[PDB]
Amino acid sequence: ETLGEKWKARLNQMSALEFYSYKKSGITEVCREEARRALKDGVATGGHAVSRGSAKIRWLEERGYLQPYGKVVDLGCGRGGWSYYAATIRKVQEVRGYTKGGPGHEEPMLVQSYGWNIVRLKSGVDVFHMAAEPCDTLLCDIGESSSSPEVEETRTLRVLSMVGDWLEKRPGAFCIKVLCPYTSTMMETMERLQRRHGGGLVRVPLCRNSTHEMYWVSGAKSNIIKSVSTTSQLLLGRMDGPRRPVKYEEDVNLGSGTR
Ligand SMILES: Nc1ncnc2c1ncn2[C@@H]1O[C@H](CSCC[C@H](N)C(=O)O)[C@@H](O)[C@H]1O
Ligand SMILES: [Mg+2]
Repeated sequence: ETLGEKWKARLNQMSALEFYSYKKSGITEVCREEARRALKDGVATGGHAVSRGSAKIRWLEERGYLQPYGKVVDLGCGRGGWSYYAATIRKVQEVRGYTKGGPGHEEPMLVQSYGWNIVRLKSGVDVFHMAAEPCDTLLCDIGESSSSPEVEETRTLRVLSMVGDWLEKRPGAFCIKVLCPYTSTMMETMERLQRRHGGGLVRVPLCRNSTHEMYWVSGAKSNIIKSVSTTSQLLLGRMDGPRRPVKYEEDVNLGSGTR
């Protein structure tokens, strides 16, 4: 039994009050109250991010874990937070977004932050059925939390199998969400993937404590077992400590205008 699997077992045993207290304890979060009201009014020129994903992907890029450029493919774009942030980067030529958009899923949102005119967001697209294309930056944020590790592991592996066909085209940069990296099989799978495509797993502090999600980014180089184990220790430690306040930060503002 791994530490992450122990974390998942402990998480499922929490009561509602225990879980919600632990979910945001000590995590970093961007303030989106201003963004929510502006978006609901239909404001598209205020620079607001359509979701908290823009801050997530910026945290990785600002620290040099990937440098988006060329043609960017955003698989599972949802509202489009990754695509809108990717559209503001120097060497990005265009951003192609795809998302399933089902009953519980998200539909693309149309805003006019900087570089909006080089973005195409398409809804109703299941990426498991579309053919892999060559690209320069491969983005994927797919994987849905579940109570059982078996479902999370299965969902993660299906994503990685689909992503492997895109990575065979060898994009220069990638950022792939790994919902469940904490099983021995998943650690083994990532090791083979890292040997073949490089990169490494990174834990973003904006992530909630209720998910073990890590991001496979081309710029990272750390060991996979150490990366997952260190993250599992952090999540386990926050369980047995008193509730720590949320570290709030200003949300990302992406400006306005065409490129
Ligand atoms: N098979 C699939 N094909 C395409 N999109 C999928 C998918 N399974 C899940 N998704 C979508 O992937 C999205 C992951 S949420 C990520 C949102 C985005 N990173 C942002 O910054 O806003 C969800 O909205 C979900 O609808
Ligand atoms: Mg979750």
